[PDB]
Amino acid sequence: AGDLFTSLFRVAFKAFVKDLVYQLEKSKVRGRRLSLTALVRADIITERI
Amino acid sequence: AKYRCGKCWKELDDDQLKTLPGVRCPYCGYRIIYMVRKPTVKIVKAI
Amino acid sequence: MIIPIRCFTCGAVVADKWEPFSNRVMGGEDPEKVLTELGVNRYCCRRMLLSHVNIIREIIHYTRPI
Amino acid sequence: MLDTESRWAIAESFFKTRGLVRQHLDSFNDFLRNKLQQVIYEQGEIVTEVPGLKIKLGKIRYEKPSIRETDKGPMREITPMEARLRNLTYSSPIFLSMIPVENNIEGEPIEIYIGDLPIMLKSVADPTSNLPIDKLIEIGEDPKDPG
Ligand SMILES: [Zn+2]
Ligand SMILES: [Zn+2]
Repeated sequence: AGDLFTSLFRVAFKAFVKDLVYQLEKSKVRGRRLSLTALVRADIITERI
Repeated sequence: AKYRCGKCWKELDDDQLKTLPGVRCPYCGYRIIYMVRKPTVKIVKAI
Repeated sequence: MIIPIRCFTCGAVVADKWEPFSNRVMGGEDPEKVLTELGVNRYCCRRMLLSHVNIIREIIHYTRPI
Repeated sequence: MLDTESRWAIAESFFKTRGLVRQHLDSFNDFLRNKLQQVIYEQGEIVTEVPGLKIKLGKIRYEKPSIRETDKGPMREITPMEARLRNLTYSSPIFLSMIPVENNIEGEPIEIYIGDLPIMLKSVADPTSNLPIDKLIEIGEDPKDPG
């Protein structure tokens, strides 16, 4: 279980990071000055797991 | 309908007319309730 | 769950001999001597008492509400 | 000399100290203790195409298993029986501390809720792994369940 959850969390965490840069390249460079708490969208790791 | 707030096998009984925001025990706030057995007499064959 | 009323093989009543037998065996007596004193002579009726598991004691803590 | 009873005493001690699902519990406890931090340390830090905007990741921690009642505010702790009865998932929230850096200026660290992690029963993150038999019966659990 630990070995497989390591891979699962590694895959599910880089998709969460990839979503953060997408909302920092476009959402705050053009349009507003945003905070980190708003752009996380925490329900990405949860649904994948 | 007559219900029963389930914290164990038996707790205080509540009925349907008690309207709340959702399903919950009025006395303790627990979120699981159970239907009671109606007092109709049941015939069971003893085989 | 609870002790059967009758032996499965023959129709002898065994449920009323469970409490004396179990009380005396956990008191340190020999099971064979207790069974012979109680009048349980056929091995069909002795397996009824020697293999019963009292599960209702555990189940009364998780009874369905209904 | 070791007779039958001594060797059986050794084996019985093995079974008492370590249960029958130790291969699961050891693996999951090792995961919780090391691999969560290892994954984000091997991630290192988040850098974007903006010249001077990056986030450096900190530590991770998890809470006790809890749920949020349709945004009722605070999270309330639940037991495995309630999760079974209400079709919930027995999981705990995980928080990641991040530092937003704007052109080599570190700024104030912030702790971010990043998701929910399902909890294996009888593991180190399970609050029911330490309860006595009577307290396990009180919350509606089978005392002999191995998890
Ligand atoms: Zn109640
Ligand atoms: Zn018989």
